[PDB]
Amino acid sequence: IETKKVVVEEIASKLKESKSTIIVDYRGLNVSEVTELRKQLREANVEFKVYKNTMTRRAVEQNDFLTGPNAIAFSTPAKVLNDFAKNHEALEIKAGVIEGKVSTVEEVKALAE
Amino acid sequence: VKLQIPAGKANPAPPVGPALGQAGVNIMGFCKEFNARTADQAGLIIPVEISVYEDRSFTFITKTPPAAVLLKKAAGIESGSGEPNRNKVATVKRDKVREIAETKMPDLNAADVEAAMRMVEGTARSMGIVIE
Amino acid sequence: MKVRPSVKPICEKCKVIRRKGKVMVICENPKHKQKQG
Amino acid sequence: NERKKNANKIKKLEKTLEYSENAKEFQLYGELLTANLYMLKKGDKQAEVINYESPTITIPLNPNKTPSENAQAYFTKYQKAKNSVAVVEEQIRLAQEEIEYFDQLIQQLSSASPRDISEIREELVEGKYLRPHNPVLETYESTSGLTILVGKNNRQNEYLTTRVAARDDIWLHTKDIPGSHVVIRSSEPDEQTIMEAATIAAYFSKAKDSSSVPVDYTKIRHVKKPKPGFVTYDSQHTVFVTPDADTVI
Amino acid sequence: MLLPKRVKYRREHRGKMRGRAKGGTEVHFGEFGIQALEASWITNRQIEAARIAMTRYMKRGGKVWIKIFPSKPYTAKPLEVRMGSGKGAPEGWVAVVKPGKVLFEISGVSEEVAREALRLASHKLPIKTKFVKRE
RNA sequence: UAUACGUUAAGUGGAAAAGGAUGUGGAGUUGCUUAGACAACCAGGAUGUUGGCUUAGAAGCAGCCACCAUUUAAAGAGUGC
RNA sequence: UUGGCACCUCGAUGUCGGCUCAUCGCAUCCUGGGGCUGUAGUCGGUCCCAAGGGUUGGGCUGUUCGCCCAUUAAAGCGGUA
Repeated sequence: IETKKVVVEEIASKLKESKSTIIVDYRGLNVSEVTELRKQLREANVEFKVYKNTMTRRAVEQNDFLTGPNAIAFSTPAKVLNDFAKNHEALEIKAGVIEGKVSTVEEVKALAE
Repeated sequence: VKLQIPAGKANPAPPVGPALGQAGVNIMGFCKEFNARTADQAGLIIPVEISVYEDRSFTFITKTPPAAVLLKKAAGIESGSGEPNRNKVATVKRDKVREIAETKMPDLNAADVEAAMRMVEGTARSMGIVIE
Repeated sequence: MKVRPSVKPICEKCKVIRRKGKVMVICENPKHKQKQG
Repeated sequence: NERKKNANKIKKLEKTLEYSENAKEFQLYGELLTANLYMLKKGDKQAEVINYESPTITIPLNPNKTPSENAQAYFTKYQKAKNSVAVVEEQIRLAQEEIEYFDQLIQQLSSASPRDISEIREELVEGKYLRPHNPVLETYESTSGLTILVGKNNRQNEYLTTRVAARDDIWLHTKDIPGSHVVIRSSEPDEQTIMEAATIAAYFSKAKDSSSVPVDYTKIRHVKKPKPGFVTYDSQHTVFVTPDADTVI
Repeated sequence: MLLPKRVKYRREHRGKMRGRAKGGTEVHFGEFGIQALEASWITNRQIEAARIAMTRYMKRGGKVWIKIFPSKPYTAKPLEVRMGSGKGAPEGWVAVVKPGKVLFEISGVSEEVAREALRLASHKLPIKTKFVKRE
């Protein structure tokens, strides 16, 4: 209970600390491809984590894209992300944000460019 | 398909012959190809993957030896514990832990040397080894 | 069938039900199929 | 009677063993079948098969069974023959241990005194072949004005070897099949005593008055206290020697 | 097959299993025990069956502490015999049991294992039982 | 063919046990639960590793021992086929 | 069934086996209909529903029972003093 409270707290913390973040689906891919992504972002020093939609929303307001499966990628990145996406092509790259400015799909693609 | 095969020994038939007789490819030419690549410590049980496309386009990949193999070469022993945590019978050195870590860093998931070491330490627990 | 008064499930997939006031057991494994009588 | 009986017993076992020895054939067959478990129909009688020297063997089958079933049956028969052979070999080991025990026993009884025969009787009653306290050793003179103790009884010999000396002391016995056990208290005297102990060893041995008997001298620290008096030895040297007279006293 | 070594009288009246037990109504040697809900006589063959059953289920498990002993003997005349002509000869040995009485205990072992073992034993016993634990 | 309140539905009533059961009724305790539970559906369910011993072979699953670490949101050195 | 108890019957309840005559139960031997199978098929095992009908002739023995020969779809178990 308070555990979930702490969780949403640190999520909002790392959120407000970052100034680039991306919001994607994790569905239709094996743990091997997942950990491939994880390793290439480990060497990229780009954080990547997995949370629930409800607590995620609570952290944001502490929007429409927040439903469904949702993992997140902090860069305090989009390059490696879109490269992985072009590779595998079973994903959603649904949203992003930068300096708190909500970034469109095309905009995160442009940062990937 | 995985195969645990010593390097210089290729075509010791009875394990490996069946491993590809279902595939129906040339067992022995493939075996001597495997030796040709694995001109290595004969007895080093290489994990070799093989992938055959339906038209008999076979391609195979040698890989790092197992943790148990490297640790038994380190301790110079034949077998792990028959009852680890009731009878530890083997031991090797933290330097060797570093060595095997740095060896098999390319294959593992753990980007961390120390986390790979923890993985090998769990292996050592499983096979009855202590560390020094 | 396995008619018997000591009717139970055997595996986890065995599913007890009641039918016509009688007790019965269902499973894909027909050897797990039971009934009281 | 008992020793002769045990010898004939193992003769029975050996000549019986020569008629059930089909283990390796079945092992190799199971190996080959598991190697060739993809060319094989269920219903077949035979299998022209190559050994992994590239002979070509024709293994029979059960035309009703699968090759898996057949190969597993070969492994089963290998397992069974292996088991029975292990049993017979254990019985062999038992009988041979007993025979050697009684052979040493008869050596002792040949080179015996009544004082040790009284102990041997109780030893055998303890072994339950029969039915119905510190004096252990006997000694005489030796080289270097020394005393060399011995015991014609297995039990007294063991008592002396264990409780009457240390580990670094030297035990002198036969370097051969069967003989007594004897030594001086902390036997570390000169080569004179080393060669004198060999005479006492060759006197009370499986072949008394045998002029080619080698004696084994070894540190008591390597005296193996593993039937009774099945004492192995290491840290040993050996010297060819011969029997002697009562001057050995 | 338990036995009293020595006894005053090889032949006793049978008795009456009225009321509840005096003592042994609660586990105190062990943790998880079983008690009765009826009254009956119990035999050395029954108790050893139950004992070996639970010990086979447990295979190393802790400690048991049976809480009884078949002190009582019971007679039985030979077969196809008229009445009278003395009391029958002894046959075996018996423990008498009231309800509320603990029979078997367990320690050193988890609750689920204990409950299953005691279930198995109850099915070897004639009477109705309950699973119990220490307070 | 009463009154009121409830129960049972088996013809129980109007024959009987061990034992078995999502039968129903009443009390009671307790875990989880709209910061979203149970079920269902979608997806994942991995790496050292085929944990090691034993075994001809035992590769999560004949059996003995252990049952750790990594990616980790999580995946058991493994629940059943 | 072997039995236990002595309740009717000692001013009489005739007792084994066999013949004739059948009759009832079903815990079914066959026939019928099914489930499961370590049920390939043919044959089977086991269990369930079913008592409609049928359920052999001889040798030995007083015999019942039983063994044997040859058949049969099968050669049922019992109650009725």
